Amino acid sequence: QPIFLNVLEAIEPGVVCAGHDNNQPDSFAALLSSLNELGERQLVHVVKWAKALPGFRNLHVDDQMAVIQYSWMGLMVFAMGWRSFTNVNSRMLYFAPDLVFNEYRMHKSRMYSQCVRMRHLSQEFGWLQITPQEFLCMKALLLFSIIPVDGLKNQKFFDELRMNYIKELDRIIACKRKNPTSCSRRFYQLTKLLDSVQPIARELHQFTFDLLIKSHMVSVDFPEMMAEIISVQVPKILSGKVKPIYFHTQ
Ligand SMILES: Cc1ccc(OCCn2c(SCCOc3ccccc3)nc3ccccc32)cc1
Ligand SMILES: C[C@]12CC[C@H]3[C@@H](CCC4=CC(=O)CC[C@@]43C)[C@@H]1CC[C@@H]2O
Repeated sequence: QPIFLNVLEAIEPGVVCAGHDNNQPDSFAALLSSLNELGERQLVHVVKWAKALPGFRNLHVDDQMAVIQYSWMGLMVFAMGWRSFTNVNSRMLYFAPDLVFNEYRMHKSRMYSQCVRMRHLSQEFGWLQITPQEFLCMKALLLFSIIPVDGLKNQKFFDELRMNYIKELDRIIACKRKNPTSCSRRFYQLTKLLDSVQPIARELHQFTFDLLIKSHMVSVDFPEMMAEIISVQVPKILSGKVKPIYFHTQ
């Protein structure tokens, strides 16, 4: 009996509703103000998920908040890619049961090319045959995939933590196979998939940052925590002070 997977599966967040009035015409301001609200709500869930992760309260308290606040985009995109694959066979974007994106909403949001990228990512889940155990490990692993170039308050704890999640992923892959190249292939595949979440998250950091700057001119609302994170933390990523941790060089 695997204690690590039990935990990952126990703490997985439920459904989060976007609060969207689907009875509105699909306007830009309204799709975007709703996505923002989805962001702010999902944040609360990510925090409590992250805090109930194995080894996590180990990290220094400020590092705990830092790594949540750099990594959120990556996490939410990956999950949403999954929700999309499990429900709507990847065909649309399952932001929340009350906020699914069709083509038309992908154009109206004005972030059409990002949505296409998110859709693709979503499809990889099918193409690779990602099991729910792989999904869960990879997603938790994503929490420790982006950090300040000049390290964290307790970087050693962090590096140990991350190493452990990597080895746990290797475990979920390997406790079921036989032939030799099989487990190499697969691990290569997942490290590549995990890597590819980063340029997408980066496109979306740019996007939302831009939006926030021009939100008064455009009637898009940003909730308190989303405002703050996007103006304090995202800029550290955009300017290159915080950076992802790739497995492979691009
Ligand atoms: C809530 C809780 C309880 C016990 C914990 O023990 C730490 C275990 N741990 C760790 S160790 C974190 C490294 O930092 C430390 C902290 C204290 C002493 C030595 C190293 N990495 C893990 C990866 C997967 C699963 C568990 C992992 C962590 C959180
Ligand atoms: C950041 C953002 C609001 C929050 C969105 C984000 C797109 C990706 C995303 C996926 C989710 O499943 C929840 C909300 C988030 C995190 C949106 C892109 C522009 C908008 O400002």
